[PDB]
Amino acid sequence: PFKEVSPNSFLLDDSHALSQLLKKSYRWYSPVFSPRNVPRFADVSSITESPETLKAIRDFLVQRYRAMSPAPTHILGFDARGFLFGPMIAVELEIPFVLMRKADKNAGLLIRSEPYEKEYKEAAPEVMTIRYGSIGKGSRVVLIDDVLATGGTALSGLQLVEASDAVVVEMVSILSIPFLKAAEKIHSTANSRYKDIKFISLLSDDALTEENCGDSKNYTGPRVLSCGDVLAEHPH
Amino acid sequence: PFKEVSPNSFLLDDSHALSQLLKKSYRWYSPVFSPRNVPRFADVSSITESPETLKAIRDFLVQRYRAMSPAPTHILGFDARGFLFGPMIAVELEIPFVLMRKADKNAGLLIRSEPYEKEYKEAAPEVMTIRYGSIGKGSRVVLIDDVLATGGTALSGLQLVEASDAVVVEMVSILSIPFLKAAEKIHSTANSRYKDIKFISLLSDDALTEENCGDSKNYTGPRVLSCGDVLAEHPH
Ligand SMILES: Nc1ncnc2[nH]cnc12
Ligand SMILES: Nc1ncnc2[nH]cnc12
Ligand SMILES: [Mg+2]
Ligand SMILES: [Mg+2]
Repeated sequence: PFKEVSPNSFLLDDSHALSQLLKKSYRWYSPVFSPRNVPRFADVSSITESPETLKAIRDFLVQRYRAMSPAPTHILGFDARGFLFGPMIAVELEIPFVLMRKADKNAGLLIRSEPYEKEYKEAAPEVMTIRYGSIGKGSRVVLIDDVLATGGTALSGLQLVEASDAVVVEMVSILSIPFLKAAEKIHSTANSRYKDIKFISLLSDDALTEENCGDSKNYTGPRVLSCGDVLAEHPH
Repeated sequence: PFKEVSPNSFLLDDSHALSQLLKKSYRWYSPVFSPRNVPRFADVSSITESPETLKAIRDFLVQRYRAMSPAPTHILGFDARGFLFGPMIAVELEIPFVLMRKADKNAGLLIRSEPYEKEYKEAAPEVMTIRYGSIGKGSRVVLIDDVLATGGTALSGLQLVEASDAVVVEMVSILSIPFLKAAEKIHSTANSRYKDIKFISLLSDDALTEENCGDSKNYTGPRVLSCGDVLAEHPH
């Protein structure tokens, strides 16, 4: 079951088989071995490449929503890591999977989000969109992405669902980074207007240790190799 | 069943329930209503938002690979639309789902593709990657994306799989644009080196008509609206 770690922010109890499997499967990488400048970049591939882990996530969330009342009407996944988990859940629940993407990636008449201004050195906010009418009045939307870090896109999701005259069921993530206080900030911003938004995570990055480090030890070459270079390494 | 429309390029017979469902569900948009400058941009959302269609695709491809011999060992999906279909198939087949993304989106030691030089006015080629070792020697990889248009990323997929000392089972797409001759070009380029690569599609864009047009008729406003603008349209 989900335990309330802070107001309206829940974490799957670590005794659960899914929590255990995630802790076992996850691999994180330091800057020199990752695409982002964060201490530990939790690779979604370590999850999607693990058949047992992917199935465990699918089974758990599907059961969750089938048991939920009133049931969700839509799953809204974030480009692109949310696309990895949303469709496999939506296909079972037999509900639409909507895509939240930047305007230059989405088709049709779109609705764009209104991110807050950045905070000195703090990365630039992304304007995200959904096609106008993809979610209608009365819709109960489940928001999904792999990692809840700063929560910028999570906020875009909330804005888009509200503007659509719909309600957010909950913001779900495979992994949360509690240190970044995304849930805390979203729950207090603009006079606690999103105080009632529920956040659920399957694993906290605090559960990840050095055993989860995917960095190549004692490696001194480049991070990226060309196919030609790799081809030369074996008889072909 | 799949019919050979040209050498090593197969199209699902249009009598099939899946082909029919795709023709019914698909929605395309003209430039003023899309993010790309192509006559008819086939929106992947028209597929993912259709529960019955998404399930039909999942069921069909899963059955295909379970019946296949030797069976595929990996599913490699293209960022980001391939991420929408790959995981739901891989979870059933209980095999890894690998991600092909640009270097600045992927983690770990990566292998990058070597795209051909562009052709006057013809859009710039994308260097794509996969984590080194995500696919090993002996792996039989199924490549997936939603639309097979120019085939630039398809070629990146082939290069990455070959460099990994693995073999491509087939390049699968929900929709193909035969006019762009991606399969034909890939099958002849570099002295027919990829002649044996199989391409399969579930629907040809030739099946899409004006009835599939998602453009707002007699509309004169902007393509993108802000949440604030949409909020003003209803009581809140
Ligand atoms: N995968 C990830 N791990 C840690 N912080 C992140 N911020 C954004 N993506 C992240
Ligand atoms: N969705 C799409 N439809 C038509 N041509 C495309 N080229 C790239 N994506 C396309
Ligand atoms: Mg995001
Ligand atoms: Mg592509």
